Amino acid sequence: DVMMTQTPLSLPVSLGDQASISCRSSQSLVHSNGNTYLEWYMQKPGQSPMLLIYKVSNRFSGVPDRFSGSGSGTDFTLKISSVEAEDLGVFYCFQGSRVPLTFGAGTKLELKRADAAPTVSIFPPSSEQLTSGGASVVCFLNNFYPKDINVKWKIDGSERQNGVLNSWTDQDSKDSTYSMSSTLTLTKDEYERHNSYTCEATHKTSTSPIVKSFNRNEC
Amino acid sequence: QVTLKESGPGILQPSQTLSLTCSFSGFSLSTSGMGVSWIRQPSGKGLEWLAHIYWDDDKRYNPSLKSRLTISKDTSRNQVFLKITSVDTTDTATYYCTRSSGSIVIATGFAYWGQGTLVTVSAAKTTAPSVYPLAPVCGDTTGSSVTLGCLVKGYFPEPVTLTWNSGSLSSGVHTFPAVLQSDLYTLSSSVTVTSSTWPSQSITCNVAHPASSTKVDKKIEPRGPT
Repeated sequence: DVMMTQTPLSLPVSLGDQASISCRSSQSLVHSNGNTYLEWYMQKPGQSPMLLIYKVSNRFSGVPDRFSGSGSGTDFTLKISSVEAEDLGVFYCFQGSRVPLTFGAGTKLELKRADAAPTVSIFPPSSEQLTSGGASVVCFLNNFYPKDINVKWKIDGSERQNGVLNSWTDQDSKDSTYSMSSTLTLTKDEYERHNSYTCEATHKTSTSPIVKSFNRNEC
Repeated sequence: QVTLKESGPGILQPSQTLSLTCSFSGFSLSTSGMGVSWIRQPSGKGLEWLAHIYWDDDKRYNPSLKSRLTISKDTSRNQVFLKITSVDTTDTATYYCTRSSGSIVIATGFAYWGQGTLVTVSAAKTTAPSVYPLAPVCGDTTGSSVTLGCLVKGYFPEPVTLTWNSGSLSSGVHTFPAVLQSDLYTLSSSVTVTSSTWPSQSITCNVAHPASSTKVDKKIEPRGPT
């Protein structure tokens, strides 16, 4: 298959900025005829993809002159000369030369804002869940920027990796932040075998980590 | 002017046959240069092209699914079909149908797309959510605002809907996308309210799982020492 690679996979943008995304294919896209079939589609959340640019450099009918495409053979670029809000979403390059037809994995154009530290909240298992045999410890890490964050669970000062389920929101519409939920699921028995529970966040807003911890027995 | 609409069952078990329909308007399938492709997107992930059928009933498939795929047409009825045999878990996706530019040579220019239909393939049985209230640590934090939570664990299928105080507690709320724990789904939600609000007033998490006709209310209540 032809392998479309896009760079970067995420692009933080301020409204008004110029934006450039590259698409490198694994092999030349020139046909038996001289015309190349390299396209750029875009997709907004909850919506279907939309065609933007075709034959490397040609805008689809009704696609603003801010959307510019250029390149040949193996490296391609898409340019947006002044990013507007409606431009935010995911961009895919696409080849229709050889079967199977393939898309790149996408480039998420996202909104830039000032760094923010996450508001971390840790939650012990509910007594209702314990009664049923399970023990979930949940950690909310809310309203942070940039979206790059890392979560570490520690039990009695020892790192725990297994049984951890993470979930991340989409960038918020009003405050441009991101939030994350991280759940550590144990058996009730394992939960009770230990005391100290710590959710640890590492995020560029501080050299020192934000941690929330609780101790099972004494509260 | 040009519209496309996809339809089919939203849930199948592994090994079953998925039969999808693309119903369209604004162009006809029996004119030169017209083509209809099926493309799918797993949640979060990228698009994957599946099959293309031409104005002249010429066809083209993804070789990586070829033995399971059959693209078909009812030009009279404005209907394009796809048949996928032996469904497995990884056939879980939104399936789109789309017509090409409409000029002459067709593997490109997908300008018009349907809405997409969600097909989920699972061997899981319908399961009501377990809903647990998440009270702040059994401690004494003195902050101006307080964060509470609600854990919705072990349900099939999606969706669940989650409100607070019957939708009348709306802001300070982060409700996270479901994640799939072992055939079963789980999600959580947080609220941040003022400390003068809670526990002084009632905050309850409201969870509906339509598919199983369940509604659960779970009042967040201060923890005890045990």
